[PDB]
Amino acid sequence: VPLDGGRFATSDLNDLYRRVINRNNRLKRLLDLAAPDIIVRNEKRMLQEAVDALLDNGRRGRAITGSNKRPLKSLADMIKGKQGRFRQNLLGKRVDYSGRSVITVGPYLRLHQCGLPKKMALELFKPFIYGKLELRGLATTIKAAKKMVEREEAVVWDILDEVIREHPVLLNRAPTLHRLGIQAFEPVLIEGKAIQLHPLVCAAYNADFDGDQMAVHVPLTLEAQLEARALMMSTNNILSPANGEPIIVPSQDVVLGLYYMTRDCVNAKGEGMVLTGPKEAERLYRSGLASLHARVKVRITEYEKDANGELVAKTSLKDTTVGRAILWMIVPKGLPYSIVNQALGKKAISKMLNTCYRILGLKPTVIFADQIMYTGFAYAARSGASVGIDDMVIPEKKHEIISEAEAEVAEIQEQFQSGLVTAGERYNKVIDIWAAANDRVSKAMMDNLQTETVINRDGQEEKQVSFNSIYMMADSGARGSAAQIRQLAGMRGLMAKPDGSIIETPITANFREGLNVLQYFISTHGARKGLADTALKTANSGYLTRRLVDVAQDLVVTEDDCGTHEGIMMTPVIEGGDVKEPLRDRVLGRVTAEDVLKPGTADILVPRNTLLHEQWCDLLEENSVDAVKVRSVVSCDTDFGVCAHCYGRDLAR
Amino acid sequence: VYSYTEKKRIRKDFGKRPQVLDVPYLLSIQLDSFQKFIEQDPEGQYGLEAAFRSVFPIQSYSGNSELQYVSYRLGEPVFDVQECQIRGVTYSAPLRVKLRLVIYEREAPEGTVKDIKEQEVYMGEIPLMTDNGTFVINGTERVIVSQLHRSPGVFFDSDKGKTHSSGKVLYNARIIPYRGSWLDFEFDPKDNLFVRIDRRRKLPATIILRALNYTTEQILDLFFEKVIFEIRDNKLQMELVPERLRGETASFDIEANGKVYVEKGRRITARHIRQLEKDDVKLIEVPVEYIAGKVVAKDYIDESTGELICAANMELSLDLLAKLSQSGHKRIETLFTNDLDHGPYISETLRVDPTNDRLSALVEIYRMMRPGEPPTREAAESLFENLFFSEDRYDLSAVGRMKFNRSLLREEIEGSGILSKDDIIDVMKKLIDIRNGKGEVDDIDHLGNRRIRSVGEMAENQFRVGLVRVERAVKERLSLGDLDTLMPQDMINAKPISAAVKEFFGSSQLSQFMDQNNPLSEITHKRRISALGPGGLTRERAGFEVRDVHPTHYGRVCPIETPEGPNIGLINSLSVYAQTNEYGFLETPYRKVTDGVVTDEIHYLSAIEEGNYVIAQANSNLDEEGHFVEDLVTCRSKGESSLFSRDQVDYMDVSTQQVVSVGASLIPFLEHDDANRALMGANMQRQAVPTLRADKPLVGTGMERAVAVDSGVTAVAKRGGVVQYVDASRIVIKVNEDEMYPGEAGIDIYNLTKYTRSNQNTCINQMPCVSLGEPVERGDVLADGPSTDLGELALGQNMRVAFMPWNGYNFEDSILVSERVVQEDRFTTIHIQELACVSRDTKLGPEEITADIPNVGEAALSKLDESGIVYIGAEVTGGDILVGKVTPKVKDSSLRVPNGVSGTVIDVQVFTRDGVEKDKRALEIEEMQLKQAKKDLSEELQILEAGLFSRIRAVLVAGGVEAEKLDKLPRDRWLELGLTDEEKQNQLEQLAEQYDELKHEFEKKLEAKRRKITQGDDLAPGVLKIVKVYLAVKRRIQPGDKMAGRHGNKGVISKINPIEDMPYDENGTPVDIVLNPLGVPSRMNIGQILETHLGMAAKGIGDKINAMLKQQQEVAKLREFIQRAYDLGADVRQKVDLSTFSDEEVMRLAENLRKGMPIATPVFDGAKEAEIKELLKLGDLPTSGQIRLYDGRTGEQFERPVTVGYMYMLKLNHLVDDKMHARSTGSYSLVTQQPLGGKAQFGGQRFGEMEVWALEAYGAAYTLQEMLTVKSDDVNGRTKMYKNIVDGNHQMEPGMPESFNVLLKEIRSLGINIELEDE
RNA sequence: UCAGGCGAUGUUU
DNA sequence: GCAGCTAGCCATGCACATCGCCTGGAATGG
DNA sequence: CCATTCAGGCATGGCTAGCTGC
Ligand SMILES: [Mg+2]
Ligand SMILES: [Zn+2]
Repeated sequence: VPLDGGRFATSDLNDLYRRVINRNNRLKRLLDLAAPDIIVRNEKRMLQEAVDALLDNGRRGRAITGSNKRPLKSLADMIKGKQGRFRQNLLGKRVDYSGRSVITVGPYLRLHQCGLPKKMALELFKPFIYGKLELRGLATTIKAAKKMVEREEAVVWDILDEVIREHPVLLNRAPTLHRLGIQAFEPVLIEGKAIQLHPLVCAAYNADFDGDQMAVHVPLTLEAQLEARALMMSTNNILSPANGEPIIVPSQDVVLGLYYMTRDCVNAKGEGMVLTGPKEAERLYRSGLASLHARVKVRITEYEKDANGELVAKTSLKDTTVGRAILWMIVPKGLPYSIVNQALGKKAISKMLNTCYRILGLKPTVIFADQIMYTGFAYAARSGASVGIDDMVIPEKKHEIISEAEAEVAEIQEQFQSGLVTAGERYNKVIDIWAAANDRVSKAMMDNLQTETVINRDGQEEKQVSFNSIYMMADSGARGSAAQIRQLAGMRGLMAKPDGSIIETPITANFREGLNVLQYFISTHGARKGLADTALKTANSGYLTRRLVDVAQDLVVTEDDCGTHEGIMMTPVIEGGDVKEPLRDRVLGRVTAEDVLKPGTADILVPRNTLLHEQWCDLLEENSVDAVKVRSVVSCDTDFGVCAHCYGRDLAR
Repeated sequence: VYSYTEKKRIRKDFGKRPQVLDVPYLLSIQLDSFQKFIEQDPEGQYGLEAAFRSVFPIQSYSGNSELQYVSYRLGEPVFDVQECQIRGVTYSAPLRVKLRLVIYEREAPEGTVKDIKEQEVYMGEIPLMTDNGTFVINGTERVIVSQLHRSPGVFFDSDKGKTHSSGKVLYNARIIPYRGSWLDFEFDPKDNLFVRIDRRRKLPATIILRALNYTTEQILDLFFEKVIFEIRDNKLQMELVPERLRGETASFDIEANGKVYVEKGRRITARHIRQLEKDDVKLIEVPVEYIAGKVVAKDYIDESTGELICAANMELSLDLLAKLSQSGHKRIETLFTNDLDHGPYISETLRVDPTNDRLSALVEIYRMMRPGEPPTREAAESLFENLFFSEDRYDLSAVGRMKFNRSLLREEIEGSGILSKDDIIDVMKKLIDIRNGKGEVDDIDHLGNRRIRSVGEMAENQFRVGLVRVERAVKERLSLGDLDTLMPQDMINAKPISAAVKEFFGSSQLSQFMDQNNPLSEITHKRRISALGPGGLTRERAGFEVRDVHPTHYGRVCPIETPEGPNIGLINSLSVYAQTNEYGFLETPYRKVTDGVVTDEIHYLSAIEEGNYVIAQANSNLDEEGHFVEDLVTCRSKGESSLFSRDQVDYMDVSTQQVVSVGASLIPFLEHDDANRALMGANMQRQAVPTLRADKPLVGTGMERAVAVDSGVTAVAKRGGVVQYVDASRIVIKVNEDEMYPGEAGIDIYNLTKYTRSNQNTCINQMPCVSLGEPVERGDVLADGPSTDLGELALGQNMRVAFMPWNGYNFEDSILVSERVVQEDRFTTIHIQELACVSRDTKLGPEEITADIPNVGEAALSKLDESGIVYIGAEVTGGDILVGKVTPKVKDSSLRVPNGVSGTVIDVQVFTRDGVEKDKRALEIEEMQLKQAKKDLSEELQILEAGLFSRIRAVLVAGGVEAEKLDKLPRDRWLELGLTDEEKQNQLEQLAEQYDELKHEFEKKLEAKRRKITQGDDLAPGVLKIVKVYLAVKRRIQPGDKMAGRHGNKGVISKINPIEDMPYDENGTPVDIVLNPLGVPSRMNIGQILETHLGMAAKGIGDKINAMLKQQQEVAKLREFIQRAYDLGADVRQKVDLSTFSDEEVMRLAENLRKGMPIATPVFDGAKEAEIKELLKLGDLPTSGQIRLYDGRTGEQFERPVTVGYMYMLKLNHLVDDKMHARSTGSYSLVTQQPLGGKAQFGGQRFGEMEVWALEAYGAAYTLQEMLTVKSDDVNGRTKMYKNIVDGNHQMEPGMPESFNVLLKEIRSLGINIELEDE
């Protein structure tokens, strides 16, 4: 390598061969004059040492250093190791036609398309642009065309649009855990220099917008374009191959939006009136003549498909809330109603989307997802849920509780001072008393928040669930939990110790009031412990994943049906406590082995070679089934593969 | 009372705890250490002196030739700081040393012959430290972090746990000197005591014991204790210290005075012992069987024939009893044992012993030290003598000796730097004692055992290495010296010394490239404390333990500031008040407690010293007279807090800040946030960028002033005085006579570093902030540096923000930013880049810099002068040419703008090795700088003389005043004006002599400077000229640049909305930034909300004032109002008596408030809710801190009252235009035909192993096939792909990966043979 | 165009 | 016993993707 | 400068030499 000037950064390989050759030649020379045996032996020794080094430095005693201190890099080096060829240029490698930048939000896209910066596109598609150019003859030769692009003249942008119009790209994020970590999209040309990505797929990428970077690749071969559009465009991953549940579950902003858009007040504008149609419902809410949310009777209409795949109309009156109806306006035809009648928490809307899918196919579900997002942001911003200090309500009896605990601890202290008890059980008494006090505190604060709302009703007074912003953000399921809002309002209680055991004097003060020094000092190492543990945990997990893939690599579903009669007996699992997994979810999606009979004997219920989807599973729950012998990959009788019917539903489809 | 400058903008201050000890200087570490490294100090004591007096004098090989030291001296730099940066050569200073070689006569005692005095021989230069603690190595600005590492001395560790899962614990002990080889003792689970040296192998410690010329009996006598049997007619009377048998049961019968006390099965009891010791007879009855279970102590031999009865280390038996009885030796020496008190460990190891003499001992020693050799006796002798007694190859520090003796409960703290038999033996005794469960192990983590070096230490150690390198050749030539016909400098060689020191500074795990983009960042990255580096440990060989914050970091090492990621708990920052002890430990201040009165006597304490006492926590009220208000109080004693009585206390805290670093003690309201976000916010704050304007953060913490002063990036006047001349370039101050020297009284000038380059390409700059003709006080601000304002630190700006979700545009954490902002240029910031284009003369000929270039555009050429280099001030974009460099073929190698980086060329630099044609533009530039510097020093002398004659006038006023003959005849003709010969006349002569001296020195400095600019400076070998350019981009803000608050609330601006669209208040003002509420209750950084409130309070006071003033209301109203505004609050130490100002002295305060009323907050003592509330109530804004808003889109009313206020946000320096990057088809790596890696190099991304997993996971096949072959490897197929593309035919053809081809070849190089079949 | 060394950045939950 | 056990010694292994910056083989007759 | 030179980990496992049976 010629560096700056007529010098060269030395390569260990060159140095090693050079050493060996010097040694060999001096030796061969000595085999012309018959030096004594001690000489020739020490010489041969040198040479053997040399060759040993060349093949595999280090493996034989102290590695011969190189320039300054380093174990200079040998051939065995150049193969093995985290930087050798196998792991550095064969498994994964660098790639042309690619770019990287910062991502952002842009909530105005349909989720089969993500933004893309204009400069970046132009630079990605230089070839195709040249092509279309000297097709339409606006240019003549390549060199000229290159200069054209350099100029960035007028026609070029139109042509670039033309080549974009249908050609997907792949987006990627670095710590690529699972199959979702790569997806496809269709470009839409944008100013600026950032990538606008549809806000749903953030959850899938596990990628917030706090500066994380994503990379884009471009397919070239026509095969690959089809590959992308048929197997990698986000409109086919709404179900994680991890488990059956969906993955395009909406998240924090939108869930807050819905939760506010559907929740009963008790006495607000526009009450008790009745409304013919969600249409006029929305009309009211925009007019401002009625609450966004107030109990009200309306007429609604729904469609079922109890027929042989054909819809049946019906309609009725319902008792509900304006906003709830307005929500209803969107839902596609074939769905029940009570689904969107309750408070619509996170799990709620998740299950909602799920059932939508597994009754009405795909296209309706996608379009439904997008409508959910739009309406969610709209009404959220309309509401304006904000945090403010006043929200975090310090409880009243907190001081009383903590003083009580103080006194009782002091009494235990006197008891030990009277030598009755021993340090161990003393310690134990104290930890337990603080635990119980903590519980009482948590009860108090959560009570106050959840139920505080108490207002008249055109009658006298009445309590109800609250509109306190923080409790709302919690109960939705958007962010936080009892744990975290507890650390806000009530005392955060107890903290660990460098040993891993626990302190003998808990934190007595929450975050609304400030901590005094020593408390905060403790909390420091409290946090830092996990904060540093996270790296080791990361690494160890990753090593696990690698090892797994390299051992279960070559298993492929090649044959169709081994046609056999084995199986295993799935039963729902219990730990003598309650059932912890219901047979429904443990069996759902796998394939029968021996035809199940009714508990009424000799009354065979399901043929022995069927696949259990929802309706059959529900029939199982009907007839209150015990356990099922079921086909499983562990026992298929294929050769170099695994027969489909022994594997089951392809989750994600 | 406040300084006039302070009066510019006083700051309101909450806070109760009265601060008694002010903040100390923030660079104590750097400056003190280095100032200590370089000084003319007597009596050795840690300097160049120390290293010298160590290494010298060098005596000959008895050739009577002694090379002695005399004295040293450091001259003055050939250059200075400015020109040094400009060129690139280091910033050093000559090293001149007085040595002297004397020669006696042979044949006699010290009969002298001759000496020679090579006065101040040169031995290569060492660098120096600017008065900002920064070095300058090669035009750069590097800094040496201070290292933390294990104190020398000795330690006693558990090694719990992994002990073979036998549930047992081991015990090791380590002696670790400051320079030499280590030493280790440890037990094996079979209770065997072993030593090792530097972790090679294991040997039985008795080996070294015997090695120190000891015998078996010597050793045993020394460790174990004596027990005597005495032969008699019968009953074998034994001697018994009673307490000896306090623990283990005596299975036989024991009587005294006939009276039995103990029998079989009788365990000895406390009353047993008491009555026995009351009896006190130590010649008592014994059986015979029990004795047989012992080990002989000494060595008995036959009565007459003296033949071996029994060697020591031998158990009793029948035959031994018989052969001693036939001797009848009335003395029997044995060694007591007690498994609960006293083990035979040593003697068992003695059993293990292979050898039995000093000689074979040392033999085995060498045989493990260096493997495989016949050991010469005296050779191994000298070797072992050379391990632990070399005055040179081995050394404890004085520090070592101290900590050592202290740990051994010795009495004194001085003596040998090397070991002793007594020392090692005592060590082993301590080890045994702990093995006996008395004496505690000692945790490493305890900062009573970590130690902080610094630059002083580093340079000293390295320099000493250099000297002992030279001394070899020194004594070589000396021993082979001639007859007096030589000279010292003949014998000496600066080459190795300079080599070592340069290697150290310019290349080290410590000496790192100083971050500079932000004043706080500088002053941090100077105080940092790392445990990496030489003589330390590695980024991977440390677990939970050394990372965790031991409970004694308190007040010494900040707990909450540390870079997360790979290395945590390794990059501690040194706390605010922390000081380096005399020895090197970290001591901290405390307040002395008398009987019941808190004296304001500060008092420093180390780590271990703190352990004894008990300390009161800062937040604790008191009755004005050192009386604690309560009588029980929380305190801490020994890693344990509790509540105590009143009389128990010892010492009290200093200030409620002393537990955090400057890296964190700016974060307002820290006391509310969690540690996680506290940390993240601290670092982000460290990464700010200087805006184009500073704007005094509304919500500060009173440390701002301190940091701004202590950094080096602002100008503090060294003497009080009066403004005499302001000018965007310079500032000129007349001094006050009371603080003036008689001679060269004169005045002072401060130049100002104008627009120039950081190490991070940010725009370091300075500005004046004083109007003409104004008083200034000794030690005050004059030149606000980058991101400074009127003397306080200011990083970002304050912005009217509002928490409310909005149409998704703030989905995860995405800030949304109104256009009002980007209009008013309040995040625009400057960047500078340095682009070089060297030129060489190499094979096939020389390069040239003509303006002519083949096959270019005259249009492009238009921006070039006839000399080739662009003018000063063009506006260039990408692709433009800056310098025409040509190659003999002839081919272009011109330097062009990097892609997509606009800007303007602000300055040019040219260098050319001497002996080469200075071309046209070079000459022009040279003459230009010449005129500049001439003007410069000329003006210096001119206005200096102006002031000097003014002072003359001042003098002539008294005594022989002559107004007419004064103001008329030329001021130079003031030698013979009428006045007496008073010392006033003498001082007139003083002024005149300094006049003439200014003249002459001005002359010589002019000349030398001319020659400096005239010469053609050096370069690398093989280069003709170098052309440096400077661009200057003006980055605006735009979608996708990380902004962030001071609480870890990160964010990425995403859409630039038009003024219409931002929500607006009921009164019209829009709101600038919109954050996302959903970000709070998880990242529990609740602080930012309170910050926002208190902000709005401030700005409310503001608008009130601004209205009042635009009303042109009278001053009385303002006095009343502002006075109220400060006087509010429950209780403070602030006290501003606005009734004590002039009417000018106030209106200015108003006009500096009208943007807002800054507010302070000590870290753990700041404001509280009710206080903020009442402040707002003084304002005219609702208590709840929330408002009803309106939506510009619909002009309707949002439903719930939302939160607005002012947050102080920062623009980080991850800028989209540097992250964004792409590639179509660039170069290809040379060894493997793969694309390169990086942005700088026009490389491409890395499609990684996990992505390949991903594609296999989908059914995708063709895609992966492509992205492994066509896009990447095959030369052939790659090109053919490109062709098929441009011809509009999307289709590939595989080929085989060249990389795999390479793998094959490498294996085939190894002895293997891998092939490829063919079916 | 090569290997190091430094920091820094993201993976918080 | 020679069969089996057990202790000690050493081989093997420890996320991914960036972005700056810098700094380099050098020594020794003649 | 051109010819020739040369000092802190942790877990697991797999083995090899003793240790010591019954
Ligand atoms: Mg992130
Ligand atoms: Zn099967």
